[PDB]
Amino acid sequence: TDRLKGKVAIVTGGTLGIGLAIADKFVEEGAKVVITGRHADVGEKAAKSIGGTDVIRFVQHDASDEAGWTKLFDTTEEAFGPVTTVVNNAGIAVSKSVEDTTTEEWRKLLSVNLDGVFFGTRLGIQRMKNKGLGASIINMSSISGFVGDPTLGAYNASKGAVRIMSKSAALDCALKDYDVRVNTVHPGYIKTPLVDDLEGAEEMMSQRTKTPMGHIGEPNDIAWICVYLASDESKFATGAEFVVDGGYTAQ
Amino acid sequence: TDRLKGKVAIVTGGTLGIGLAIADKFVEEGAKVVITGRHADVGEKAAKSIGGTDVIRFVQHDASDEAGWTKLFDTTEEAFGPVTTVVNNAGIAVSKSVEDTTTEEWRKLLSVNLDGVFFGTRLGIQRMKNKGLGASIINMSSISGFVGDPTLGAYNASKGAVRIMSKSAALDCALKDYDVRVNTVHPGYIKTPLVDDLEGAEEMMSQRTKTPMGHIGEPNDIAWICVYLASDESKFATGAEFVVDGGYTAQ
Amino acid sequence: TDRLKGKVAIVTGGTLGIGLAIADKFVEEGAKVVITGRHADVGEKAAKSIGGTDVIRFVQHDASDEAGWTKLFDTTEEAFGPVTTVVNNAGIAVSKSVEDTTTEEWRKLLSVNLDGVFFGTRLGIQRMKNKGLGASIINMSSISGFVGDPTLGAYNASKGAVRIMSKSAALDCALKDYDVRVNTVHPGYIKTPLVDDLEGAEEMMSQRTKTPMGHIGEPNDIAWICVYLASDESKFATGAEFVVDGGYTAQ
Amino acid sequence: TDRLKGKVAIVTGGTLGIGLAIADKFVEEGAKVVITGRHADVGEKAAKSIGGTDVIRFVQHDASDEAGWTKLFDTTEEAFGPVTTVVNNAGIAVSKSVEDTTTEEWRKLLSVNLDGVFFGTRLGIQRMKNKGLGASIINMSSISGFVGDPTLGAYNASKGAVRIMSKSAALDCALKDYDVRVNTVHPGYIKTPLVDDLEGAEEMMSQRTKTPMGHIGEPNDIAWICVYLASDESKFATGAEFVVDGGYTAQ
Ligand SMILES: [Mg+2]
Ligand SMILES: [Mg+2]
Ligand SMILES: [Mg+2]
Ligand SMILES: [Mg+2]
Repeated sequence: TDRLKGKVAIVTGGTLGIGLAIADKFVEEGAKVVITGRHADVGEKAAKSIGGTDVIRFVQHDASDEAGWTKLFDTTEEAFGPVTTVVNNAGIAVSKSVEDTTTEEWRKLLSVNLDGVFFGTRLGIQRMKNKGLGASIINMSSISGFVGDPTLGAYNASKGAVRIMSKSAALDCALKDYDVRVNTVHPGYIKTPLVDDLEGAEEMMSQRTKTPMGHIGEPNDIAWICVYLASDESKFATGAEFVVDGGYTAQ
Repeated sequence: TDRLKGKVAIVTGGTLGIGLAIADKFVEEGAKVVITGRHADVGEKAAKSIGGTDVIRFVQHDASDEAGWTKLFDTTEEAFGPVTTVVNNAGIAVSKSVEDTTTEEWRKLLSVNLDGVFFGTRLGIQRMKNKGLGASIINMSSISGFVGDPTLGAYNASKGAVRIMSKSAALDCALKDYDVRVNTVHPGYIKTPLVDDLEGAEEMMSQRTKTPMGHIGEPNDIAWICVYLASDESKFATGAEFVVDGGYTAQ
Repeated sequence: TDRLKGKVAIVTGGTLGIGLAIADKFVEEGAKVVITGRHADVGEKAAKSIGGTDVIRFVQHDASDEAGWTKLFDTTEEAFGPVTTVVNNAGIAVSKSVEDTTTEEWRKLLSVNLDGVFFGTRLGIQRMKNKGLGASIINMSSISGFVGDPTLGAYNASKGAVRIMSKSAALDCALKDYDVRVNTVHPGYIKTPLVDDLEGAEEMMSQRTKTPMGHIGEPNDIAWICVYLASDESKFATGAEFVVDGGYTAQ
Repeated sequence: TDRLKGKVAIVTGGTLGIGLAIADKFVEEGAKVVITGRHADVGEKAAKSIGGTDVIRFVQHDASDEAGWTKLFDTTEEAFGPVTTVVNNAGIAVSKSVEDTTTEEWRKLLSVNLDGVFFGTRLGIQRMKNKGLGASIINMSSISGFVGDPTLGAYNASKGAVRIMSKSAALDCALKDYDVRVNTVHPGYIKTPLVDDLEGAEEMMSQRTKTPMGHIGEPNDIAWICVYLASDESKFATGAEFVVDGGYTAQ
C-alpha cells in the first residue's frame, strides 16, 4: 500500500477521532504526517499509537494561533521535507441557536473553525505552490456547510464559510498553475470520543429522519475520502465538495 | 401600492446602492424604514431623497458595532413601533486572493459582513419573535455565497457563512413558532456607485462568461425580491436562497 | 398598480390547486390568462370562477400532447394577443420507489412532467423570443428537484430534469438577447383539495421532520412567487431556483 | 492490497474512454467486470486489452434495451457470480439548444441517458439488495447535472434527472437496509479519442473560463473516484455527488 508515496501531511486536530483516523490511513498509505492538538500527553500517545517518529510526529498547536502556523510548517519541513498536504480538521462545536449564541462563543468557535482554516489554507498555498508536489489542501467543512441546524448557529456559519472560501482558493491555485488543489470534505454524523461522551448523542444522530442508514459513521469513513483527495488519483478534482454522511443531505 | 402595509424595517448600509433602492421600494410599498450608514450628511440626504421622517429616517451606525445594534432597534421602535423586518445589507468587499489576504483585511471584512449579519439576525429574532408581526429577516449573501472567486477570498468566506447561518436561524424560528422567517438574497453584479468608481469594473462584470445577459443589474433588481421577502406574500418561504444574477450561477 | 400589465399567460394544469391560484393572481395583477386541463366542465367553471372571458379562458389540453401545444399558443394569441408568459405547471405524481416503478408508470409520468415542460419551454422560446415582451417561462420543479424521496423515484427524475433543463434554456435565451427569462419554482407541501382527499397526508407533511414550520402551505404561496417571476420586477433573474417550502430543504 | 476484492461489476458503455478506464482500474483492484457496448469487434478487443476472460468480458448491449438488461445481469452472474456493482456510464450527447432540439433527438437521448440509467438502477437494486455484497450503484451524471449549457438542452435534462433520481434510490436502499448504495459521479471535460476527433474541442474546453485548471482531464481521473465509490471504503457514502471537473463548477 503506497497511494500517498512521498507525501508529507499536516493534520490539525489529528490526535482524536476523525483527525486521528486520517493520520492513521495517511501513514498506512506511505505519507509522513504531523498531527496537532492542544494536549501533549494525549498527542504524543496518539502519534506513537500509529507509528514511530520516522513516519509520524505530534506538535502542540492551537489552530487559531496564527504565529504557531509558521512554526508548525517549519517543524514539519525540518522533520520530513516540503509539506505536500494540509488537512484543516481542527474544530469545535457549540450547541446554541443563533438567538442564544453569546458573542464570546461566536468568536471562539470562529477563531478555530474559520480563522484556523484560513491560516492553514493561506500558508499552505504560500508554502506549497510551484513546487511540483501535487499539493492538496483538504478543508473539513461538514454537512453543516450544506444544511442548517437550529442548534448549531455559529457552527453552520463557520462551515458555510469554509465551504465557499475553499472554492476561492481552489480557483486561484488552478488559474495561476500553482499545482495546489483545494477541496472540502463534509462528514455527516461520525462516532468520535466527543460524541460518545454526550449521553443520547448517537441516538439522536441515528434517527432515520436524520441519517437514512440509521446509524452514524466511523472515523475511517472520513479517512478514506481524505486519502483519495491527498493522492494524485484526484489530480483533476479541485473546488469540489465530498459528502460522506449516510444519506443525511440527500433527503 | 401597499404590499408592506404596517411593516417597520431596518435596512443596514441603506444610504447607497442596493440598500438605498431596498429602502426606496419599501417606503413605496407602505413600510416605515430606518436606514443606516457611517456618514451623517450622506445618510440624512439619502433619507430625505426618499421621504419625510414620517416614513424614513437615518441612523449613523456601523454594523460591526454590537452595542449600537441595541440602540438602533430602540431608536427604530421609538420612531415607528415594533420592528418587523431586518435587512442585513451592510458589507464591504476586498479584492484579494486567500493567499494574499492580510489578517487585518480578513478580520475587518468579517467583522462587518459576518459579525454584523449575526448581530442583526440574533437581535432580530430576540426582538421580533412571538409578536404576530409576520417578521422577516433578509440577509444579503451574494453569488459569492454560491461560487468562488479567486480575487474574493474573505468575501467568499463571509457570504458562505451568511448563507448557511441564515438556514440555522430560519429552522430555529420555524420549529419554535416564532413567526419570524429568515432568507438570503444573492445578487450577482449590480451597478452601484462603488462599481462605477472602479475603472473597468462594469466591463469585467458584463462579459458573457461572467453574466450571460451581458450587462450588470440595477439596485431595483434586488429591491423587488426584498419586497417579496419582507411581505406576507412569502409567508411559507424560509431558509431559502433567492438569486438575482443575470444567469451568473446557472452556467 | 397592476404588476403584470400587458402580460398574456398560459398556465398548464391551471384548473386546480397551485395552477388555479397562479392563474387567479395573474389575472388580479392585470394579465390575460389561458388555463389548461383535461376536463372541460371543471375547466370552464374554473376560468369563470376567476374572471370574465376578457381576462381568462380555459383550453382543454394534455401537456404531453405535442401537436396540441401549437394549437394552444394559437388559440391564446387569437384571444389575447402574443403570449408573454408560460407557466409549465401540469404534472402528475406516482408513489413508487425506483425499485418498484413499472416502466409504464415511468413513461407516463415523464411524458407529462418532463416532455410536457420541454414542449412548453421549446415552443415558448420559439414563439416569444425577440419580441420585447419581457417574456418569462416559469417551470414548476418541486422540492423533489433538490432532494430525493424514497417513494417518488420517477417524480424525482422528472423534477431534476426540469431543474437543469431550465438552466440550459435560460442561458441560451440570455446569451442570445432573446428577451426571454427561464426560472424554476420549487414548492414544498401545499394544501390542495387533492391533498385533502388522501387521508393523513397533511398530517404526515406537517411533521417538523418534513416541514419545519409545522404546517403545509397554500396555493397562493406559489402564486405570489410566480407573479414576481412573470413581472418585469424580475428582469435580472434567470436560470435560478425559487424555493417556497416552509423550510423543508433547509434542514 | 486489492481495493475491490470480490466485487463483480457491470460497466455500461465500457469499451471506450471513461467507461474503459473505469473497467481497467476496477480489474486492477481485483473486481471481475463485464463491459457493454453496441459494437462487438471493438468491445471484444477492448475487454482483452484490459485482462483475461477470468476477470473481464464484453457483452453487446444497448442501455436503452430494457429486456437486454435482465439478460446482461444473468450473463454476468453466470460468468463471475452475483453482481455487486453497477456503473451506469452509457450515454450520448446532442449539441442542440432546447429551442433547436427535435423531438426525435430528445427522445433518443433520454432513452439512453435517462431510461438506461433507470433500467440499470432499478434492476441493480432488485438483484443486489439484501445479499450483503457491499453493493454500489454509480450513476454517471456530469457537470451538466449541476449547471446548464445553452448547447446541451436534452443532455442537461437527462443529467439533472439522473442526479436526483439517484438520491431517491439511495434513500430507499438506506432506509430499507438493503446493503446497496447509490451515488453520482460528475465528470467535467475529459480527453478521449472521441474528443480528439472534434477539431478544436479540447482547446475550447481548456479555456480558463470553462476549466480553471487550463486543461481537460483524463479517463483515469473518473476511474479512481469510481474505485472509491465501488469499494467498501465508501460504505457511509450514499445519495451524494462526486465532482471531478478541474474547477468547472466552482466558479
Ligand atoms: Mg381573483
Ligand atoms: Mg434535507
Ligand atoms: Mg490495467
Ligand atoms: Mg459557474
